[PDB]
Amino acid sequence: APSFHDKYGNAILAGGAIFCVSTWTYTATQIGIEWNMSPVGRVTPKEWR
Amino acid sequence: SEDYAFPTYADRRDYPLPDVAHVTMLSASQKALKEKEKADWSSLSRDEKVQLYRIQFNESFAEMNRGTNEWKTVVGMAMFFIGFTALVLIWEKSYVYGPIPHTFDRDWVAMQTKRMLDMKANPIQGFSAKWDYDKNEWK
Amino acid sequence: ETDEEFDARWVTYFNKPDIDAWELRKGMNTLVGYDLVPEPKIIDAALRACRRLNDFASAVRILEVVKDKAGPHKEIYPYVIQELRPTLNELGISTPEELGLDKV
Amino acid sequence: LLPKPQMRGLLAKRLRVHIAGAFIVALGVAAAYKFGVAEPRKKAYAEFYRNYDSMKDFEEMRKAGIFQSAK
Amino acid sequence: FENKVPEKQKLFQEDNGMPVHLKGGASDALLYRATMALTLGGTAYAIYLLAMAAFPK
Amino acid sequence: VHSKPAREQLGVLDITIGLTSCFVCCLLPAGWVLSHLESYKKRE
Amino acid sequence: MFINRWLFSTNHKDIGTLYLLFGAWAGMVGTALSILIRAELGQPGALLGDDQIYNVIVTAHAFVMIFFMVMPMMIGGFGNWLVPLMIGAPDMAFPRMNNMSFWLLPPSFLLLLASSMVEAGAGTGWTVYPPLAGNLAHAGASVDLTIFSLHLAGVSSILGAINFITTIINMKPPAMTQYQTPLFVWSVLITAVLLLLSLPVLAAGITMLLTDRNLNTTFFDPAGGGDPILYQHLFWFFGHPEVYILILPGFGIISHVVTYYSGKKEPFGYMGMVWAMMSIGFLGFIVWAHHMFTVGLDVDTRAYFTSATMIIAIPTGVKVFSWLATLHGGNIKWSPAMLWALGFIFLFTVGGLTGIVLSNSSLDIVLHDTYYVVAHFHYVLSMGAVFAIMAGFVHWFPLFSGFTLDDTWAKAHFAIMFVGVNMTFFPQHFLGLSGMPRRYSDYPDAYTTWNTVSSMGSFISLTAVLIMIFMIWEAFASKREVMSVSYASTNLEWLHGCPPPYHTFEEPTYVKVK
Amino acid sequence: MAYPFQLGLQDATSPIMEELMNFHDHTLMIVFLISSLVLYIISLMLTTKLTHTSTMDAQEVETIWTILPAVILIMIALPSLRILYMMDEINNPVLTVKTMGHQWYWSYEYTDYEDLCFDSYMIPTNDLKPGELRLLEVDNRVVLPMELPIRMLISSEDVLHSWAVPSLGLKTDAIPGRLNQATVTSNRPGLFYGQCSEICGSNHSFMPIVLEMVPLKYFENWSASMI
Amino acid sequence: SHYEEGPGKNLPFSVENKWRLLAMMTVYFGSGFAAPFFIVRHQLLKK
Ligand code: HEA
Ligand code: HEA
Ligand SMILES: [Cu+2]
Ligand SMILES: [Mg+2]
Ligand code: NA
Repeated sequence: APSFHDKYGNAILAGGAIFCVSTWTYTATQIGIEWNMSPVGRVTPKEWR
Repeated sequence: SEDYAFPTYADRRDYPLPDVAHVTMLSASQKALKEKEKADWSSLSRDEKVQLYRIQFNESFAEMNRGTNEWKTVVGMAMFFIGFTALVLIWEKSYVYGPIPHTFDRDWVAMQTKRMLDMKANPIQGFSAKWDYDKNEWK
Repeated sequence: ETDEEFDARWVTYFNKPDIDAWELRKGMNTLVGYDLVPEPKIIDAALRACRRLNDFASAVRILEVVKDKAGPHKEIYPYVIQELRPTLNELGISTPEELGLDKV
Repeated sequence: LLPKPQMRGLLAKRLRVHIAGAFIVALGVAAAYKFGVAEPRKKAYAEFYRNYDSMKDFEEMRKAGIFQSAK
Repeated sequence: FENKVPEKQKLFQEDNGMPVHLKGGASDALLYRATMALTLGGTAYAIYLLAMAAFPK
Repeated sequence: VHSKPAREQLGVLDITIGLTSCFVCCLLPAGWVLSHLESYKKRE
Repeated sequence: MFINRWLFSTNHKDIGTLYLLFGAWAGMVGTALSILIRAELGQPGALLGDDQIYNVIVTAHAFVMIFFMVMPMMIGGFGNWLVPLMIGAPDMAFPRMNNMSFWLLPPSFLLLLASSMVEAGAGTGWTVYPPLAGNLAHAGASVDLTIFSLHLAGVSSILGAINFITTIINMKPPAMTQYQTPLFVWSVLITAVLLLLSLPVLAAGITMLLTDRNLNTTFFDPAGGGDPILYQHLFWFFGHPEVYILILPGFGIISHVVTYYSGKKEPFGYMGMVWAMMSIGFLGFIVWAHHMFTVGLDVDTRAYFTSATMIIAIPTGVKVFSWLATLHGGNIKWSPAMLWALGFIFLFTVGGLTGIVLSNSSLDIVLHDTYYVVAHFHYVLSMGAVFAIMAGFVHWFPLFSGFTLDDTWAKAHFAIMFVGVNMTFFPQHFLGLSGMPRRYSDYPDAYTTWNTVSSMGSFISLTAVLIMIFMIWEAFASKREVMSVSYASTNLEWLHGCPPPYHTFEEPTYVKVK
Repeated sequence: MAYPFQLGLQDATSPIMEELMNFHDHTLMIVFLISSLVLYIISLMLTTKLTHTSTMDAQEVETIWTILPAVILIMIALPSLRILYMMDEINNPVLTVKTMGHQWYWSYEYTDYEDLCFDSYMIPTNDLKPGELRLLEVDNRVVLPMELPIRMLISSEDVLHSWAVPSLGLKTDAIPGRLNQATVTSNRPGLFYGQCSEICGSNHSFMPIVLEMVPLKYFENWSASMI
Repeated sequence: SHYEEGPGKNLPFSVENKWRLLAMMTVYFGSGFAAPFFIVRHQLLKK
């Protein structure tokens, strides 16, 4: 209470953690940037000419 | 003016005893306190002792070596502004970046994988070593 | 740089009779600078000097800085206070643990 | 009655045991990298170039009609 | 030729308030205005020529 | 280094304005150019 | 009053003020160029079109970040503030050419801006390797504008180096041994000496190139018996001394902030510190061809150059171990300057070791001009010299303006920029080992993922730049003063007021007779 | 050919690359040794609590702090000179191939008998036939035989280039009027991909290197089939 | 004395008005960050 970091410190901790993980998951997954995943194990090789 | 030139009060474990006291003004109560300090050493009690320590030194060792929550304020602020950076990245994909080259299509990626498996690209441990060439699957 | 003569020169510099506040503080600070938890004889001489110089606060600051210099292992301060048991009740000085600055 | 603990060179003894710790964990990290990836790569080369046949590899590359040297 | 240093040594130690680059008289002030009027005018003419190189017709 | 109290302390609103103020005009120019690069691209 | 005090300045405090302003502006320009480069390199494809304009962007990035940011920030700026206050001098030895060198810098930046204006562009890089910069590949004036900007910056650096050497070895108090000055003075002294011995080398090289283009001569034209390898030799005889210029005041600043906030009254091994500084200064001139391992030199010459590069590696390690030793035994005050110093120690360590991995010669025959080199010099420069600049900046700011910094927000800046530069600069190890070369506006599919990660981290670093400029505003707006400064007994600069007045050391220091 | 999520080098094909990667992980275990050491020392003095601000003794630890990193650097430097000697070994030049970096492309010359010079251009993204790699493919590949030490005489026409195939392990600057010699060997046939590594105008990113190595009989079959 | 000294008085810009200071820092750093973007748009128009 007397210093700024006693309870507002935990508040900024929780807000930053939630804000960070939510926005990073949003930008990594739901937008549509491709990470160019490692093609081992996940894709079967279609035949090329 | 003269504050930088004069010796100044400070508190650290490096320099435990500063040249100047914590307080400079002396009240009548503090003058009487110094009189009883000059008086008998077994006749001064707990609250006079603690106020003498308070007027000589500002912060005690146990209350200045404490672990306070500024560090978690730092890491929270850092996560906040990295989240704002992620917002800038959302904008930076939504606006400046246009179409992507067609070589990244799923069928094109699969045929590229088949081609560089037929070439046996770096097949000792890198990429083609994890593909079974007889069973037509991976490892 | 032998330890016994180190102790002897420190104790005689501390119990020199015309000791003053500035040189007392200088001696305490440059002994704190050493990598050495001070001898209870050295702390005894410092308490005698603060007796001559009339400073409860300097005496209990010496006690608090040897507490800090004890470090992660707590067994040093009961040891030094059980050698300085007669001089603490002889000089009327109260331990910082007694007079309540360890807790906040 | 408490006995006399270590009073001389506390940080000296801590520094000695901790630089011994520094050396052993440094060789531990180096040996971790070694036993993890250095010799497994060498064993991969040994297996590949013991079982390797260049003409067989070229023919199974050539079988799909890819090089313009061999059509 | 005559030693005119000590008489010019009296015209510069006068604590009249002018800085060292202006104590000599009206010739120095005229020359300092002249070197201001062609350096700043030259710099303004320089950035115009660079802009004319930057933007074709 | 001990510091004297702020002569002109900034309020919650002042900090808000300060942070945004620059971010705004320190990224606005960037956004404009990057966002319209394709137009700019038009030789027209 | 304004034009008398600031445009015609003759005192080193305001000269360093205007250095700091110009260095901040150049840092802004270089940050914008880096963000544009990463805008290329965050998504595959021609966002701009041709890569010639991208090469212009990277050339401006290199020139602005080296010559207009780092040297005016710590060599000009911090030196001009500190070293008269460090050695007790009332002013610099030749403040009139100090002011000349300062006001020489914005014409160099303006000539580089005009080079960017010219439609040919400076598509060469930091290296201005002919015949790319000749009349055939670059039929324009932009590279001539860059060469003249190098002339302006070079003569400014020569004048500043002369002034710094004269001030250091002349106007210390006469009873002082030269081996008794604070280590930033020694660092900037060796810096100014190497500037003096390496800046005429760039002058010779770029006059050679300018004469090669404009006057029909054949210094680097293969059709006239010349050779570009001569320009490479001259430019790297410049170049490695110049990167040691960009690192030595970093050594001094980090040593000072460590010995300040670590509680030690003296750094460990002062003689070893000064010996290591002079040793890397001496060996900085005979290792210039470690950038030359793939050009086609003689093989015994390559062996000598890599061996001498190990010989320059050893005393820097002595310097690093002396930093760890002076960190040992002291109570650590958790000011942000220690956070910058510790970041400098670890990141400079890994960058120098990356430099050693390059320094093995055949490893450059596999690894020359890839992004492994990019990772090396961005570790050791883009956050080595940058973190040292930050440490000195957040340290001496109460001395520079009178207003302190709030530790929570300042550490927030430190943490975000540390994370951003690590995320930016750690993937180029994999980018270089996987084998993509420099100066590419688009990258293959293997490098896509790490390039995207690096660009995202670069945007994190941009957000850190925003929080820094907001923090400068917040300090200048809150205007909380300095109550007291510790360790002014050992640090001479802090005892003459925060900030020191216009006329300092009007009464000379009484140095002990011994 | 580089694969996504790659942390080390493209795997070895040449024996010189085999010793390069062996020495490379030697240097990596050395740097990891030093990095872990400095990490534990930094963590030690940030995790400590005791104080020593007295006169510190200086002339006791710089002796070991000078001699043992000297041992580390000399054991780093000795295999570097060993590999340099491996490139200093004599040649068995079954073929001589000359590369001539032209403005934004390459030209490769086989001139030992029946002089032929072909042009390595750049294939575009829209003209990429299905299944290929982007920014790497060339319509005219560079044909070599396997298992043979071949001379590589490397120069450039009007601007500096840098012939760099990282998989096989070659990188030399193509300089006008100065052709460098590179010993190309391998152990496998197939395609190998590399880039230009020196800035050379408005298509610097658009100069790749493709090398296909196959049995000698197919090599002269190719060389006869063109002409 | 001859020049005014004190905290904030050794800067070439005024400090007393924090909003005016914010405006001048905003336009200063905005021009600094906007110069290369106007370079790239000027070259895109030129090309
Ligand atoms: C801050 C500037 C700076 C600094 C200090 C350095 C320092 C070093 N640099 Fe670098 N360098 C650059 C800036 C810098 N460099 C730039 C800007 C380029 C590219 C320019 C261009 O291409 O345009 C470059 C390029 C460059 C190359 C070119 C690679 C190529 O293109 O083929 C090489 C290779 O030898 C190299 C090597 C080194 C070495 C060996 C050091 C050493 O001085 C580092 C020493 C530091 C250490 C920390 C040593 C490690 C010691 C310890 C960790 C102590 C403990 C050790 C033991 C116990 C053994 N540098
Ligand atoms: C000082 C030197 C310096 C600095 C800081 C940087 C910083 C950065 N560099 Fe830079 N870079 C070079 C010097 C530097 N670089 C050189 C010399 C080259 C080679 C050019 C060539 O190939 O010819 C290069 C090349 C280079 C490339 C290669 C381009 C290519 O080959 O295609 C890339 C791309 O990722 C890159 C990225 C970055 C990034 C993302 C940053 C980020 O770290 C940017 C963030 C850093 C800062 C913002 C610095 C801090 C300064 C301030 C915050 C402002 C100062 C103001 C005050 C302190 C008040 N750099
Ligand atoms: Cu170098
Ligand atoms: Mg080159
Ligand atoms: Na791009």
